Amino acid sequence: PKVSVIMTSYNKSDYVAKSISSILSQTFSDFELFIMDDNSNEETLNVIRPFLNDNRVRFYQSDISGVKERTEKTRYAALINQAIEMAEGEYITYATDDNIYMPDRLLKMVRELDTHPEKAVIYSASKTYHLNDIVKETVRPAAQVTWNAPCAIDHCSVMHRYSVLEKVKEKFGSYWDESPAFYRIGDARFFWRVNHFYPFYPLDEELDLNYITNEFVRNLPPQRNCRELRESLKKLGMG
Ligand SMILES: Cc1cn([C@H]2C[C@H](O)[C@@H](COP(=O)(O)OP(=O)(O)O)O2)c(=O)[nH]c1=O
Ligand SMILES: [Mg+2]
Ligand SMILES: [Mg+2]
Repeated sequence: PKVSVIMTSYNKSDYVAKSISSILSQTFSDFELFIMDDNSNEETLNVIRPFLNDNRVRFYQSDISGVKERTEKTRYAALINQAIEMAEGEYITYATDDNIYMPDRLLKMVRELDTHPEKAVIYSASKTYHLNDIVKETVRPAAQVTWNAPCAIDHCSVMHRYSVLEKVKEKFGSYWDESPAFYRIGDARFFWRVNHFYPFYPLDEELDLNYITNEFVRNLPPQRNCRELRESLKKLGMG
């Protein structure tokens, strides 16, 4: 397939079907969908079950269990890295179990990369709907080419060439960073690595949406943050 879509899943039984269905109904159909479930509860697994009948879906479930294992690494990064190693697509893209793809997301993003060989990473605008019906509507625009993506661009808003992964792994030893010090902002850290080599090209359309209204947290290491990443890129001076 042209595109590999990598989705991570963990215990969002009330949202995951909408997410998966939004991917499977894309107008561009030439993709494989990795559903990397991190050993979710019964309810979640049962909502995911019927989707496994679509031949484009590649389902993998970890054996992760307990607070030690859940905090040993940034789980979704470990899962993404695993998917990346099995991927066949020329273009890579990400999804989560509570994010919805708009129907023409893949078509448009594929077309942008097919049409501009000079662009290696692209990003779209993203929208969030607040519920309480709708009360608030937020949009994260994509108006400029950026060498400083961390914390300005989300997980589910990007698509890139497989070749980018090559570069990143050559310099850093892995694709995404599994260190649990980057648990809250794993996508930002991956973007930080990419931004050592590639800028992010905008596609000014809203192509993904989010709907919104402890022993785990207490067992992570101290969490590094955005400023730290952004400041480090600002240095460097790639743009
Ligand atoms: C906590 C956890 C999350 N995940 C996945 C679920 C999500 O797809 C992804 C991001 O988690 P999520 O909790 O949705 O992050 P955010 O706070 O930004 O909404 O990580 C795992 O795969 N394993 C885990 O142990
Ligand atoms: Mg979320
Ligand atoms: Mg986030």
